[PDB]
Amino acid sequence: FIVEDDESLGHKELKVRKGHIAKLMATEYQDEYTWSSLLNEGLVEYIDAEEEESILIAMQPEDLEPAEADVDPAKRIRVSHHATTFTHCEIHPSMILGVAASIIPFPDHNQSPRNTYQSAMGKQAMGVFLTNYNVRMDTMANILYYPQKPLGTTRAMEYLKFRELPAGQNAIVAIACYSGY
Amino acid sequence: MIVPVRCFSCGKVVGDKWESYLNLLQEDELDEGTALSRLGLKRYCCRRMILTHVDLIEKFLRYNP
Amino acid sequence: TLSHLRRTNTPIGRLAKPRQLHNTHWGLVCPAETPEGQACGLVKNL
Amino acid sequence: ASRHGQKGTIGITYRREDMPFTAEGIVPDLIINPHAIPSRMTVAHLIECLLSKVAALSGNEGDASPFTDITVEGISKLLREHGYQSRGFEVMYNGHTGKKLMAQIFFGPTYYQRLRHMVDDKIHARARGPMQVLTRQPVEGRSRDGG
Amino acid sequence: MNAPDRFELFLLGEGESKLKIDPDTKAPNAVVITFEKEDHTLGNLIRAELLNDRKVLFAAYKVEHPFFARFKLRIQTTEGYDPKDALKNACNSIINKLGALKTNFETEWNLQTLA
Amino acid sequence: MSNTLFDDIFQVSEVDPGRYNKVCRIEAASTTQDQCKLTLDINVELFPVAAQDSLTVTIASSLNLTRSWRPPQAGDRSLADDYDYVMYGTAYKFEEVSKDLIAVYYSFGGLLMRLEGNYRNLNNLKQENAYLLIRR
Amino acid sequence: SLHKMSMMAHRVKVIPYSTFRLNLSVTSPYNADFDGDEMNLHVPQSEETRAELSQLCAVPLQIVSPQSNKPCMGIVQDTLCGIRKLTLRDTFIELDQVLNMLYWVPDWDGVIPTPAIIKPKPLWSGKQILSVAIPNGIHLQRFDEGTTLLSPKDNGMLIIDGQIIFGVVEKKTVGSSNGGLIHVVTREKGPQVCAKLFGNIQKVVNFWLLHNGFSTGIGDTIADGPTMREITETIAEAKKKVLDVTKEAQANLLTAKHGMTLRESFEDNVVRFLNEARDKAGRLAEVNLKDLNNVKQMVMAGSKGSFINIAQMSACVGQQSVEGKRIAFGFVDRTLPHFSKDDYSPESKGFVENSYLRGLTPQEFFFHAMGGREGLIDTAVKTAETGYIQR
Amino acid sequence: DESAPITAEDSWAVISAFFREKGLVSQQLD
Amino acid sequence: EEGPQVKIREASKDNVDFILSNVDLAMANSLRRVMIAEIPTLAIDSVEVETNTTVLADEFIAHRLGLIPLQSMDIEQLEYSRDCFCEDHCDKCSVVLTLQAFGESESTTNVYSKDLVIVSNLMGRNIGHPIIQDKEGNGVLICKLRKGQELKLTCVAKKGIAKEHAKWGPAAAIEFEYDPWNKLKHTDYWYEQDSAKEWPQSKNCEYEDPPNEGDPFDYKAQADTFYMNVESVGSIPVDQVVVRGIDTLQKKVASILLALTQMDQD
Amino acid sequence: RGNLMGKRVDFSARTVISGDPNLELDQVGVPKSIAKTLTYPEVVTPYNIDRLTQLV
DNA sequence: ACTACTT
DNA sequence: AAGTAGTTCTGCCGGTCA
RNA sequence: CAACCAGGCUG
Ligand SMILES: [Mg+2]
Ligand SMILES: [Zn+2]
Ligand SMILES: [Zn+2]
Repeated sequence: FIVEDDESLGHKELKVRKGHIAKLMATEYQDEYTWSSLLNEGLVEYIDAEEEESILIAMQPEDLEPAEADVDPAKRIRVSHHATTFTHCEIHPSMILGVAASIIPFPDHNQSPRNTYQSAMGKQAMGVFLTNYNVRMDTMANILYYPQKPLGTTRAMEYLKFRELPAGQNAIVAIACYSGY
Repeated sequence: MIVPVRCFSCGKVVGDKWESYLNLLQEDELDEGTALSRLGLKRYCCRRMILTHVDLIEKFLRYNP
Repeated sequence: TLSHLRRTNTPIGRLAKPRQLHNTHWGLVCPAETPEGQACGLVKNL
Repeated sequence: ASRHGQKGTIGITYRREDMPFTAEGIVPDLIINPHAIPSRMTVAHLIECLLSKVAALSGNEGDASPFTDITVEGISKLLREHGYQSRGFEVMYNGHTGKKLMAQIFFGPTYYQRLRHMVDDKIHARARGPMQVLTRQPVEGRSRDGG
Repeated sequence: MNAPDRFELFLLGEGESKLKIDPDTKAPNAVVITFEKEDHTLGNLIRAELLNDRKVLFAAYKVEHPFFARFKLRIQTTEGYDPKDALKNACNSIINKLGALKTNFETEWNLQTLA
Repeated sequence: MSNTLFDDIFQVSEVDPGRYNKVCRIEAASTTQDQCKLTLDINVELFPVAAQDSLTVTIASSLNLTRSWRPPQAGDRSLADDYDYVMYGTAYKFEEVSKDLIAVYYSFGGLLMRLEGNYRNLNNLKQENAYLLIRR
Repeated sequence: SLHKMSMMAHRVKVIPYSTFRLNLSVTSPYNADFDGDEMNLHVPQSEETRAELSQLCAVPLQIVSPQSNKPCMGIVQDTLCGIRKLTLRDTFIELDQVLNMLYWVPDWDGVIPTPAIIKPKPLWSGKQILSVAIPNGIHLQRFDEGTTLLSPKDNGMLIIDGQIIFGVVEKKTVGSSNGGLIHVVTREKGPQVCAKLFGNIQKVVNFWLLHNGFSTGIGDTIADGPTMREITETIAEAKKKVLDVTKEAQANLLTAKHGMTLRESFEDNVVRFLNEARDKAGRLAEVNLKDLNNVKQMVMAGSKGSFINIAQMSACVGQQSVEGKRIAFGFVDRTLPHFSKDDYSPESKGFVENSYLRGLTPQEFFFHAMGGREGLIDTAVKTAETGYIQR
Repeated sequence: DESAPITAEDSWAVISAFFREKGLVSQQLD
Repeated sequence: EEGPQVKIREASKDNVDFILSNVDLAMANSLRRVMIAEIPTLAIDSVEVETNTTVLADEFIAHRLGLIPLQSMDIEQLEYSRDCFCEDHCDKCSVVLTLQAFGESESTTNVYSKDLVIVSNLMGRNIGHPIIQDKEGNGVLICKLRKGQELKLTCVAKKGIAKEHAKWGPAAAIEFEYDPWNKLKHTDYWYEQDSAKEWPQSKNCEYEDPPNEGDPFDYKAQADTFYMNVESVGSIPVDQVVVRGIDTLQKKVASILLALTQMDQD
Repeated sequence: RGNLMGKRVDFSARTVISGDPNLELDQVGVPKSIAKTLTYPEVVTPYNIDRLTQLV
């Protein structure tokens, strides 16, 4: 997101605005205002690694922008928007991730490595890789009888089509010692 | 992928309720949370069942011979 | 299938610099997804 | 396996009558051991469960996305809103005697994957069989009945 | 593959008897009965009841190992009282109590209205 | 074929349940020799105990006028049970708190106890045998 | 196969279902876990060949290992975590059940031992029946901390003639410890008797625990309302304790500690502050956790988890690091591009203030990764590097 | 007020747009 | 009446909330279990496939067919194929159903549990009727099909209990509770601050007197009075799933005497 | 190194392991299918002639 | 890598 | 002193070719 | 009854 302080009516601020957005969900609901439009309208731009070197990013658009004049004891503890030079803002951090990690629920609550594990195993799992398996003659392939979409979810999943082609089941799990088996 | 007959967990029949639930949603315009309560699916073992099924079969049917 | 389509190979030599997760990697490559041992960090995912 | 590098294999299976239960009837489909939580430090598993117990009750696709404004504190409130213990636990009875279990157990759903790798494609044995030609030693490969 | 047949959980196999009673040599006047093709259901109960005959010095039972449908029951009784009998009674009692529970459940039921 | 081995009442100096939902270690002094001290853990569930209390304590090796334990049956049997708390355990050590003040320790399957004084010279045998009893 | 124990001679017991089933206490010597591990079986062929295995390398013998003149197998996991609870003075068992525990022990001389408590209700104590498993002539004396031949804390361990007199039984007593209940039974009664003790102890505790139950869940990872607030400030204060030294060095008012740069010496202080902070932040939560806490109970018996475990879950994760130094400046004079140049504060060199219960921030997360990614790497190095050494 | 700021939730709508056009495998294609 | 008494709280066609009082927990449980596992019932258990073009694979369907509840009122007068003397099976030991479906409809045709068609003589007895509780009365959507998709198979329902496979269980969930106010101390509540506050009270706290401080600990206090609720799937009338439970268990306890007898001959 | 110092051998077997809290320390549960493949050459002796003939 | 022997 | 090749952990389990 | 290359698990 480009944040250029072009706000003659306030501080520095994101190019894109609630209008741009409802104007997009407009087209979402029609299934004219593409991604390419957000781009040509210089609201969002592609910055590589090299060019990243010379800019300053705001994690959350909100949080890291309006001024400051209590805090939730349960939530985590965020640093701050101590800056004004903000040239860009991250669409959402959840995007540093990759398809793999993107299906891991609450990965912001796991010991780092544990995330790299499930990141490899999900590729050892079973489900429904395509809906036309009935017609494919691939050597070896497994389809899970009754796949249930997960109860826990990720806004990322939505684009990975996970809910339409899951890879597991919601099992009623009890954590306890029993027989000892 | 066709509804499961009966709940994995407690065995309580559930193969019928598929269609009912789907209308208590599209037609009766209700929320899942209760559309289920309506179909008698009390505790979660049975709930998680319907609430989660992914009726892929449809996409399947849609092929040919 | 998706994840394989976004896979990166980074040929080796004979260290640990390349195997490690760099800062510039933020936003570009995944911080958690990489093969254990052997070619760890040598194979990355966008 | 769960979605937290929590791999494991079955060790035995029981039917509802032997399985421990909650007065409400519900019984488990899986029983993992408490020990694989402390040292693994995979709280996510723990939360996904509390969140899913809820979402299953309310029928609202629980959100466990990366960095959100959700909290164990919040989730615990919605689950209390439904009558169950605030943290998940429930009282359970030992299916053998029917007597209560002095402890409470972290109950509730959790997405579990069934990955390729089932014993019967592995379990292999051999006492004399095909021998290589150059070497004359046993051949390599379960498929080929090697040793 | 190495799966045992599901019915073996309750069908006595060629040449096996539900009961098999061996006299425990460790202590005096006490025995060990092996119940083939049975489980907790039956066991725990015959153990409980057996735990009332105040002429029964000891009573306990255990399922050898999950894989196998069967359990051993050790019953020790007061002199001159043979445990085989002690088992008999405790058995009957259970039947009698159940029968009652049946008449009674039926009583209440017949006196009801469905909706 | 036996008899008692120690008798006297004490008063609860204090009762303590350090992280023990169902048990408390207690200590009281003798209503006679200001020599006899006492330490005793107690199942304060099957017999509560509140500080400042008149408790008769006893010992001895029997209960009638061991081996396999039998259930009640004793609906009508001898029963040195003339109390409302009777444990059983073993004597592990016979310390010598210097001077002429000897002390013995008894454990009742986990629950411990400590005695003092110096008159159970031919009484407080060092044997395992030892039923403890308390009344009031 | 790293040492003798990775290969042991076992007694076959043909059973059903497709898997090799082995006892748990012999799990550690192979390094075996059940997350899908495979194991090989070799069957002797000669009459003397088998002899070689049965007399020379049967598990019972392999019990007390010369690798470290101490036993190499003990009680673990369930049986361990459970054997502690069965023991606590607090725990008592009633007849109907005690009669089962008794039976379950394959040796039991069919002699119901006198209840410790006769009075109102005849009761038996965990220690009691547990000791029906420990043979006679077995003597053991410990003395942990406030141990006192009357150990109030129920410390150390005093077992006589094979009977538990006082003190809980956990890892240090029934584990593969040097003074081992095991190390003793083995030496004292034979590889044989000991071998069967693992048996009994297990079948007893395992069974008791089947009914007493045990578990764990988020509820056990939450730090008491104030004890947490109290930790948030233990963090904060150290933040300033650092902020200061930071300016104190921006002004050129620091004694380059002998042999180190000003910078070198600077980070050194910084670090020792943040880590020091976290460790207490942890300890704080660790004592604020009552005994009913499951995660603690496991830590007590010593079946799983340790300090830093509790710490990073309930308290503060800690300062992430790479190659020793805290996260570096990959980006010119900064860690991420979400920071301004020349920043040395904790919120930038990789100090994860949040607890795992709370949830790392996008930076906390990515710095944490860079950190993990380091372990995973050398873990794949030390491994092979070791292998060659070993050979 | 087709010119007001934009809070968290909003960003998603943009992300949706992204994939609508580019697609998870874009790179391999282009 | 005489021994362990009952007192049915609510009661329907599918559940039977009720209070089993003055019994032994062991027994309450024994029955509890017997209900879930050893009650006889009928279900499809063999599926001969002549033709299938569905998208669901043979055994996939076959699997389901076993779960489609069937009538089992008179099950107690149908023999176990294994005990009957026929070379395999007869009307004396089994029911035979049919299923033929064709995609005639221009829009997804539906195969339901109702489409089953008994073909064996039901020798005049309530048995083998695809139990329906569906609103439209079609119950259990077996499967769907497109244009010219066909599905012809035959079924053979036999006796059998839950231990052999779940599809024979009639029970399906059973509520079991006792001593709502932890008076026997059979549990130890986990808590952060207050046990009573964090741990919900049960709808059964009512039917039993609250604790009330002062009072010491009732140790001789045993446990009678269990708040059970026996649901059902239909194959058998909720009442039965309790009577037959009560009975089945009775017969087992019986056989043990009978065994002690033949064993007495020598 | 790969043929002489170590080699593939007959009479060996391998599957997935699972702990059992019901076997003595020194035992090892063996799947029937395996017990049935793996064999042991035993010499016919008056001590076992009968036993063996039964097995044969 | 890391170490010997070569270039 | 630059440069080159051996050894770099263990075992199990899809495509071209003389 | 084989090589060669490549890829994937042991968490
Ligand atoms: Mg493993
Ligand atoms: Zn259910
Ligand atoms: Zn027939």
